[PDB]
Amino acid sequence: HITNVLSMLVSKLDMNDTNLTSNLINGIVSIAAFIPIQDLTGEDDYISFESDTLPLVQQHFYHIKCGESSKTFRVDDELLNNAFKASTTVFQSMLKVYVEKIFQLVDVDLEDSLVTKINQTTMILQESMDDKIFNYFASLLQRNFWSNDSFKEKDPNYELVTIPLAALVRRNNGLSKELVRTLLFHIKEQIKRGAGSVRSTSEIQQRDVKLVLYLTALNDVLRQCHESLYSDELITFMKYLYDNVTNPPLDVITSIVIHSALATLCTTEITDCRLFPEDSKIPEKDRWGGLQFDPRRFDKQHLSFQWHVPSSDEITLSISILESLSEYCINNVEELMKAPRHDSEYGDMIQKYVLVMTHTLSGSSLLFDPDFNKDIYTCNYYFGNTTEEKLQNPQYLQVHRVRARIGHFFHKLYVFLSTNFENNTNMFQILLHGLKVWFTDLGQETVFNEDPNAFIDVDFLENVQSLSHVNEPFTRTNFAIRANSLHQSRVLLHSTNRKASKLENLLLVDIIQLATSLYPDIYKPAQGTLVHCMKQLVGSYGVVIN
Amino acid sequence: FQVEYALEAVKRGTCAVGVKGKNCVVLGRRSTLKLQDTRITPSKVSKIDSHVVLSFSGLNADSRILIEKARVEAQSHRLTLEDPVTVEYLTRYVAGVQQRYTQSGGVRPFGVSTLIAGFDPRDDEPKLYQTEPSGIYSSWSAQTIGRNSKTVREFLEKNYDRKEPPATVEECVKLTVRIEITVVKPDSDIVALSSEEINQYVTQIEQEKQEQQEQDK
Amino acid sequence: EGRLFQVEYSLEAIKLGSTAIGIATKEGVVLGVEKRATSPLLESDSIEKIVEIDRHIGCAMSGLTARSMIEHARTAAVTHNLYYDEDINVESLTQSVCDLALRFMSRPFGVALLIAGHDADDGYQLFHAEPSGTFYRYNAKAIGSGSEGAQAELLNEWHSSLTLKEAELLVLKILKQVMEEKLDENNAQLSCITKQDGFKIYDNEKTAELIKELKEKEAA
Amino acid sequence: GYDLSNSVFSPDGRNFQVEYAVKAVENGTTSIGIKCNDGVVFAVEKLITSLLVPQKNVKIQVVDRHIGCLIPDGRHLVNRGREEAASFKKLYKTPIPIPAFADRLGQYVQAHTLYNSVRPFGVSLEPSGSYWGYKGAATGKGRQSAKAELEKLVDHHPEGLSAREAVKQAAKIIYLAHEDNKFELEISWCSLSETNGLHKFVKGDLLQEAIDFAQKE
Amino acid sequence: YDRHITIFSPEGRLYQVEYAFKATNQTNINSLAVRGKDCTVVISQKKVPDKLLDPTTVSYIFCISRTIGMVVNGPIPDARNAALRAKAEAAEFRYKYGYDMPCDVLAKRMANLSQIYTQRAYMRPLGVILTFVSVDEELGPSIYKTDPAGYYVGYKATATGPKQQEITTNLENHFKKSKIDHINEESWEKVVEFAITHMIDALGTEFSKNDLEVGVATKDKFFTLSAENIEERLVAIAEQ
Amino acid sequence: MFRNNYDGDTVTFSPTGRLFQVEYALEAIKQGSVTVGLRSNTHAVLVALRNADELSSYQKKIIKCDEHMGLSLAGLAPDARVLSNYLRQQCNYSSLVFNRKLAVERAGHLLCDKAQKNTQSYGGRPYGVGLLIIGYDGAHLLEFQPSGNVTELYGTAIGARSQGAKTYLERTLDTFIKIDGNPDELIKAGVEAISQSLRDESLTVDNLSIAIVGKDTPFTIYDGEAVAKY
Amino acid sequence: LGQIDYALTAVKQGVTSLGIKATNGVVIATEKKSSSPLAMSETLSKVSLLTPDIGAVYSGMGPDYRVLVDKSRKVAHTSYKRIYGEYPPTKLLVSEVAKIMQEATQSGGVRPFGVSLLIAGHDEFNGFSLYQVDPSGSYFPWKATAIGKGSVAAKTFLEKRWNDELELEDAIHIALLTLKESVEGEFNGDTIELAIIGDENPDLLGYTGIPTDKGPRFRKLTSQEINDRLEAL
Repeated sequence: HITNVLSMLVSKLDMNDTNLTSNLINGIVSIAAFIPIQDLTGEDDYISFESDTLPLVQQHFYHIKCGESSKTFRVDDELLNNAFKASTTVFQSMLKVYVEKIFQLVDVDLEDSLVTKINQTTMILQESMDDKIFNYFASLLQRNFWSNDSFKEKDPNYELVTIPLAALVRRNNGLSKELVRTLLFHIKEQIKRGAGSVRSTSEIQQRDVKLVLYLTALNDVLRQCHESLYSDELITFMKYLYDNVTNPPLDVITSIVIHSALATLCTTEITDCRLFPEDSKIPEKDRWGGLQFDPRRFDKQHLSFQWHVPSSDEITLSISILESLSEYCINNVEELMKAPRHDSEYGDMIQKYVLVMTHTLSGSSLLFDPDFNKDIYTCNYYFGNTTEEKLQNPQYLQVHRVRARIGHFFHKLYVFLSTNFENNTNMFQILLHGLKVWFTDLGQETVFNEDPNAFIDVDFLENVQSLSHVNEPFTRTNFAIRANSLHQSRVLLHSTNRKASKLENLLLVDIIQLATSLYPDIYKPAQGTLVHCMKQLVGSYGVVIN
Repeated sequence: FQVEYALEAVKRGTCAVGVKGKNCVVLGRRSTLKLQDTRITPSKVSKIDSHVVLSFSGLNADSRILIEKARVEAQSHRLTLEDPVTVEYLTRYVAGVQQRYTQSGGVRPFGVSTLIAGFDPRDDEPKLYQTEPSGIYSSWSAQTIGRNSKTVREFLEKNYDRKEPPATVEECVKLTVRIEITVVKPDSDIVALSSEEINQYVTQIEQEKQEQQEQDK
Repeated sequence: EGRLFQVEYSLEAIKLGSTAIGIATKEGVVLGVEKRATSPLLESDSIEKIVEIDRHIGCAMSGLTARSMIEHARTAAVTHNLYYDEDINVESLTQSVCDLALRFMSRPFGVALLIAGHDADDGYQLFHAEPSGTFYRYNAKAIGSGSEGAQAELLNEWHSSLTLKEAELLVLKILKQVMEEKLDENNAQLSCITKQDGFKIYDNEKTAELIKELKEKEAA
Repeated sequence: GYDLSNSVFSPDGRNFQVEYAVKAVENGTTSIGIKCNDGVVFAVEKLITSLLVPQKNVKIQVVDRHIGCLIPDGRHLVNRGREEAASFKKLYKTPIPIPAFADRLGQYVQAHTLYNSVRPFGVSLEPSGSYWGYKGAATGKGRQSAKAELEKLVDHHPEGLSAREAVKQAAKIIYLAHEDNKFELEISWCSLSETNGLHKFVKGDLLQEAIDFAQKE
Repeated sequence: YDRHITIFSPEGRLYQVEYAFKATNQTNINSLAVRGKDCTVVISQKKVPDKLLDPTTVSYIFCISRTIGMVVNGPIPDARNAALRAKAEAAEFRYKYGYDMPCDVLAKRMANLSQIYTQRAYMRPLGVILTFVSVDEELGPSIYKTDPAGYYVGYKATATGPKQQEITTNLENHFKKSKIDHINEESWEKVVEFAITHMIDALGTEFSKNDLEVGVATKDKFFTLSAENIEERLVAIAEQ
Repeated sequence: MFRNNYDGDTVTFSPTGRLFQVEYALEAIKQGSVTVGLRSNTHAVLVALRNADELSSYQKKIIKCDEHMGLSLAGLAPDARVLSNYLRQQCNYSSLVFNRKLAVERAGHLLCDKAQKNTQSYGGRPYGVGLLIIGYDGAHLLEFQPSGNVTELYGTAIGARSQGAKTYLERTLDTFIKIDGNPDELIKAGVEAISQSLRDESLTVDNLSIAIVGKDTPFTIYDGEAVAKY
Repeated sequence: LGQIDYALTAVKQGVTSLGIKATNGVVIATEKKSSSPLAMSETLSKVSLLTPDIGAVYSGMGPDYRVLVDKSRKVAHTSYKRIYGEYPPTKLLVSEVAKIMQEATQSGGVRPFGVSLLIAGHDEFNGFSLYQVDPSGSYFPWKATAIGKGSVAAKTFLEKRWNDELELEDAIHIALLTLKESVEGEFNGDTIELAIIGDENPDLLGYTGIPTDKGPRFRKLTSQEINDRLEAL
């Protein structure tokens, strides 16, 4: 009865009753978390869903609802034919209906929690599939993405489509290349038709379907992993995008490409969370529960998770990208400050360049050593542990030199803004966010660590598969996501407390001066940044009070 | 509930006592603050007309509306029938107004009880009536509405007798309250006592109690 | 499904108030009501649950006196006398009261009443009018507390050959049974409707004499 | 929540009350209208329950001598249309044109979809007040077979159909529509030739001929 | 309550007028309005899938007055209600002030009525767009558009419907190229040809004489073109 | 269990297009007692069968609307009173303005039109009574339901186990349809019909009421010692 | 929280607009938002003349302001004029508008208006005046104020800039600077709507012959004048 019901729930998704859709999505998640989405029919079975599964299901339902129990319902071995052999061949139509329902729901005003739940549903469905069904679903998703009749409203739910797409790249990064290329092409076309040429800093107008592509790129660039060594093409595209677009709502979105590119190449994270691996030794007859109640779920053979570990080439590419972007932004901002102006374009360009600097800082956070001036939890730090290994690698020193140069340039920009743009507010807010990133990203990432993404939510999946008084009745996906979460915690367990240097003291003084401002739009973010810096630094309270 | 809460609001009001005698009716203030002007004070006993007087218990603001309506109705009856209103007619009118206000939802109809006393014109028979929310009106010879009520009613029952009503008015006025007194007499006579007279009555009561204690103790 | 249960809830007037019993004979209609025991200094004359509609029609009630129905009945009788120079039929007045209840049906209005009267068409008549806008002709009827036992007693006792005095004795006996004894002259009130005298309410002396006669009959 | 009251827009921009009214319309008996050359024919199925007089249960109604048309909702709509036609006749001394009558009916029906204090109509002019011109119209329980037959007739007669044959075609289509269930046929006529442009009921020999033609089919 | 009646939400929103904006697209018809130097052209999609329908009686274009025409996007009952109200208002204005009601004044009156609908709780908004076009005595070729939210404004050109964004983008690019506020074509036939060609390019499909509806407003009057006129215009387009 | 979200008011449609309040009002007829209506070619009769207790009278079921028309009711009495008053007013208007006796079919049309208004107003209630109308002479017989439907039947029965009488009439249609000129035999046929609907209950001169109207016979109501099968 | 707070939120979500009162006039300024180049901005006006000496600007829902302007124009003639033969002073007209908004708030079945109004005016015996009317129905006099989206920064700038010796030209300059510091999109003469209550203009009366009749004090700046002023920033 499962698969049939799994169909009836998918086609029943509504565009008016949001609570009904939430209940249906809960049911779909519960079904998907405990079954493998694969065809279990052998080579030559000549069995079909319509002629085998439906008659038995109808007979059993009539027997039960007539007033009898399942004890008196006697069947034969043909039930096994009516089982998976015939019921596992109806997945493709269900997936197509699900994709069209998602593309319909894209243009529906929904709560954030429901959107996150639907994204988790799609990701669990993807990770419960075998290679054939996964390839079919990826092709179907890309085909619907490139040709659809959605995104008509001014407030669309992009993440309902962008997040699953990157999820595909998480499972098979070989799909990343051409898709990414296509995105780039389409982006240029939207720039060619005149998208982003009208400043609407308040909101986003119905002329920027390009944003869709943008967001997709972000998510895709978030999970390319080693499939990025089209590097030069992507760098040239990023420079073209940053020099051809000037719109603050669009600038904020475009500034995340560099963050995704830098973070994907130097973040230790898991990539495989399938319910059953393709080369699994478990027979394809004890898989319809995920081994939830079987001791083999604890086997190391079954739990051979596939991780991502940065290599020398990825680190070198990240360092080169960081240096090139830092030099480009510094030169552009210096040229702008050579001839100051008072129009909106000048401020917008400055804010865009500063945002690019901030995202370059945040993307390569894991490459920074909090104890550079001068542990137990030794995470996967590329340059090593102790102090002898770190000092023997010139890349470590040059990365820290780049960070120091960025801090000095931030101080210079603050001085220029104070001496020339006192009445301005937005540029000061961008600078405050930049200082916050520069102070709170000394080896860990916290700006986007809490935002929803294309990973399975540990809390959600734990709530799905948790039974009290039972010792972890989980699946391979749950164990993999728990291991990833524990690694992330061990990364976000280091202490960044340190003695403030000259640059840190100067930036703290600047933040203190901004905290005692007259505009409420300025000092409140300045107060928050001051609190964050005081948490980061040691002895800053004395300077603050003095 | 609506009537019960109105009665509870009535129970929080100042005590009021009404007594009827052979040829007179006697109708019976909190502690004024140190900065309160008592020269202009609305007396708790309001005369509806020269032969009928009213004494309220409960919310004062809601009682003002009832008093004004009763006065207007009395003047309208005088203008329409050339005859001044009787006690029972006025009591029935007030009860009908209260009963009408109880309906139509009635978050709080009036939250006040009243005592109507006097004499019918061209007659010398005392009339005392008690009106309460829900439009219920009754007749009494000695009634009390307010904080104590039960204790005062028991005192009246054990003291006032329904076999020989007090012939003189002084004994009717000489009532222990444990103060404002208004006396209604036939031929449309209304007299409001002063502070000195009430103080003299209180001193007489105290001296009588002292004499009784001296005799027996 | 759905149905008008507010009307049924209103019709559950067994606990509405004091018992009222009406007995219709060939010589008159007797209405008897229960008098509440109140303070001795209270003027019990102010309690009147038996009201006169007009000379040939009287009414009795079990609930709170507080009114509109009685005023409407009096106005209808006076209007009929003014418009047709005669007395209105008892059933016509009952229908007028029911129409007043209906117009002012999914919600009840007013309280139950026992209307007694006489006219040259149907002799002496007794009707029970309910807050549902309907009425029933009755040969004796009891409402209020203890109405079921009183109605059973009326079923056992009424025999269509009663007289006015026997009707009064039956009313007093049933009131005493409902109130469980000790009913001399202040726990009951009697009234009669006759063709000659019209509508009258018995004074305390006559009621006391009737109670004495009932006690003598019980002693035998 | 959006479907529990009239005149409430769903998040996608729909009024589910009108859709439920359409569902109620789909439960009714079959009604057919055929537009022939200079005339219109109307056909109605009438289910038989038992003791029922076979001749007087007329469901077809006439407006202003030249227009043909939940039974009580339809009766209410027809009465309002008659009032509007009479108003037009009194104002302009000419019979109301069919488009004007249709527009007034549409406005009246759309009026009952603006306020939650009223219920939309449950008759067939759609319950939403929408209407259009048709070469052939079918409503009721067996509407799809009737629509298919009407499309067949339209394809088979590109140059128009005669009224006399249109009556027989309507009878046959009504019988085919009723064939799904397991009844009486009422036919009404309005043509410039056989009726001089006045709505009429076709009975007698022609009714028998139409019934026989339908039975032979 | 805030989801079913026109009152403010805690976020200061009006979740009954936005639903009317959604309801404006129940049909799948795209409309385009442009203005010439002495004329104004409106083109609308005409879809009659049913073979039993009479195509002559299917239309979303109304003649409010002699010089003012309107095209409505949304359900036809609300469209006809708004058309009747607009005609009554125009007649009343002519009777009262002694001269023809301008297009912008009528649009403002209808917008005020829509605002009244949005502010009163017992009245629901109409899911219509009500694009009015005319050739004004003082202004000239004028197009004014309203919405269920009570907002109205004039346009050099406009497009409505589910696929209005591509038409709007093409119009914006064309007007950026031309650097003028109208189409330089003395004859209204050329303006109709330009509008049809623009709609064909935007929608990426061809039209027959039964798939379009055309309304032209000139100084003399506003009139709707017949099917034969549309066919002749399409032939003239195909000739080049 | 099984809570209905679409049976609150009369201005809400069920998702399948039903009106539950109207159906409940229709079922309210079953509360009332049994009424039987016949029709010959020259005469029409009505037979009606409650008593609160042995000391009470019996409810009236037959109401005269004019000298040639009448009705019987089953269900809520006040609704029947309102409908009968409306029908009397309509008959009076027809007799005064045009000096024309109102037709039974027009009376049924008026009743249907009036009853329709209570199913669409909100804040009110549909009628809760069913009616059987009989008219002058040819003779006519109508059955009115609170939903707003009239039938023009030869005979029918409504309320409180009336199915037996209805089945008896369906069986004896051809027998009773042609008793023209003998009203007494038609009355006896109606009496037998109403007896077919009684669960062993007997008929007396206090529980049975009859109505007759035909050619040369004005509307007449028999009650009391007049329903002794004389 | 109730409907009034939600209307205040809606006002806070609207376009800014400003108001500055000097010794010899009042200046009102706002930005017109139309994210559609096909739409024509001239056909829509955000500053409306109430009387020849009293004008108004708004922040919030546009149609509500459009209806309220007509209501205020009608009440300026029905209530005060046609009785005393002259236009009402600013205080009385502001009181009438506040009464209209209060009646809207208190009436059953009607939601409150979602606009906040800045009303500038001049009258004899009172000079120049500037007032703010909230959706609730309460009005407050101001020396310099702002509403809408970027109202906090605008208020801070006005507090740092306003003084007692400010003149009309200085007020216009400060208003232009405040608008420039918070312009959402494009800062030119076609996107700025500015009006001034100042000296009477005899050239706008339309006729000559009556010495006592003076020209209106309300004057709405044209696009060319605004561009010329912006060239001086």
